Amino acid sequence: PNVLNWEQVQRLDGILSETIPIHGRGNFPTLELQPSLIVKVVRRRLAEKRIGVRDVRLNGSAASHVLHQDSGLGYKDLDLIFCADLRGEGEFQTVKDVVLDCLLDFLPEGVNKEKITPLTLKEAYVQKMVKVCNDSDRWSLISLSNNSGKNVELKFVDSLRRQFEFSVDSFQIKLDSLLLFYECSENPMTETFHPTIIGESVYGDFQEAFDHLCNKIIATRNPEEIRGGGLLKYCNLLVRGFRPASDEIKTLQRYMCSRFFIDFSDIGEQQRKLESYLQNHFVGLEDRKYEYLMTLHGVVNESTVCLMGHERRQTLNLITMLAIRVLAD
Amino acid sequence: VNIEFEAYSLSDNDYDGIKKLLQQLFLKAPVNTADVEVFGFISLLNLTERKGTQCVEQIQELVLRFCEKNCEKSMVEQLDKFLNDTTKPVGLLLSERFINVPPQIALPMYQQLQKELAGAGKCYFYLLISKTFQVTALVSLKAGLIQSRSTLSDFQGTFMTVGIALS
Repeated sequence: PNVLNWEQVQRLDGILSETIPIHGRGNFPTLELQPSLIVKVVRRRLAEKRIGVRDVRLNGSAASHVLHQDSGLGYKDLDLIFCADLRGEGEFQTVKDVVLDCLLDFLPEGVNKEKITPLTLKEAYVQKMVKVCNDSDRWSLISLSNNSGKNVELKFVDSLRRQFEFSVDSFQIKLDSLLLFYECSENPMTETFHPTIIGESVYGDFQEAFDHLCNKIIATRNPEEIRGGGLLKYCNLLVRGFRPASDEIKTLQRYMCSRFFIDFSDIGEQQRKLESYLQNHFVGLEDRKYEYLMTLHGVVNESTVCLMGHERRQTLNLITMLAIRVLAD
Repeated sequence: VNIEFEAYSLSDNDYDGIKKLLQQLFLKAPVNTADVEVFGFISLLNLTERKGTQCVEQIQELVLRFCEKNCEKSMVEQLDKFLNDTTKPVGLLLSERFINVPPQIALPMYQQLQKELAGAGKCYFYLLISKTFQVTALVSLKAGLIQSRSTLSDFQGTFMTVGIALS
């Protein structure tokens, strides 16, 4: 039911055995990391500090990619979620420490490791570091950097309120089966000898979400976590070929418009979020830039039945202008 | 309650733009009179107040938005709203009781925050860019919410903000 087939498993094994370049600033080598090695060494070194880890999973695009290549969401970034009840004792700091002392071991031979502090490793290879312990949320993040665009994010999550956006980013694929396979057998993976791997979805049933990813169907639940980007995210799927399922998008397609106007009330604000969204998602793709603004145009027009035009007319015009300025260039 | 964000992936003009953002904040407040670059502020907050928690909702939301994928050039624009929107808790808190201290006052405050942030009750709100050179060796944007020991020397009040400008 949830078990990946030989194709899906092959896709998973490929991206977790890729060697990813992790570039460093200044007088530091480039780091060559295999995602499966990161999962092993981190989990072992964490265990040596008596810090427990429930499981390790894959998230977002890479998960959607292994389940369906043709979805087009693409495998661009690797996101590894370490599920660990990090309750007390400043365990969030020892996690920060363990990751940094794993980065030390992955260094190429020929580095005088004695001059390398944890802080110098941080300033060398780390791109982002986030820690959040507010209300129901307890989670940490260490984003490793790569000059070529790829982003190897290491997430340590005790508890997180909303773990998805739409149905096609909701899949999470456990990796413990795959890692145990590599230790147990010297024989390589075949169509008959491959591990049993279970896909899960943070939004309802895996079978429901898998059929949406396969038929290209835009679906979502709990829209109370919507944002101004929710409207933009909605169009990004729609222009890639995704379609809604015709089930009460009535309040939803108004909420995204309603929440995007609230989040971006100024005309200047809207033009900056739109111009930024175009280049940060469709660089060089001026055919997809145009077709995006056209899909965003029609969505805002037909969905926003809002009687007031102060937000509608001015918003609708910013889309028309940018569609033309993109076209005429 | 703890919220801590660090980013070492800023561009030279991303830093340079935020420094201008922080500088107007310095000019708008009353000014008090009685290598590395560091600029920012340290705002004291009280979490039992509506204002205290209403700020956190915006601070927590800004950090969440900073956690997005291609969200890097937007840092300068997202900060423009964050700290200059007086129609919002954080932009309003920085227009009231913002004070500019000379560097002889600011360095002790920076250094204690750097200590309190490294090793695992007063809720402090900080936003701190920093440059290490001539050339530019590293640019860092740190910003977070912490509960710790006294960084203020009894000289700061609740919802009083202190400016940092080190050169």
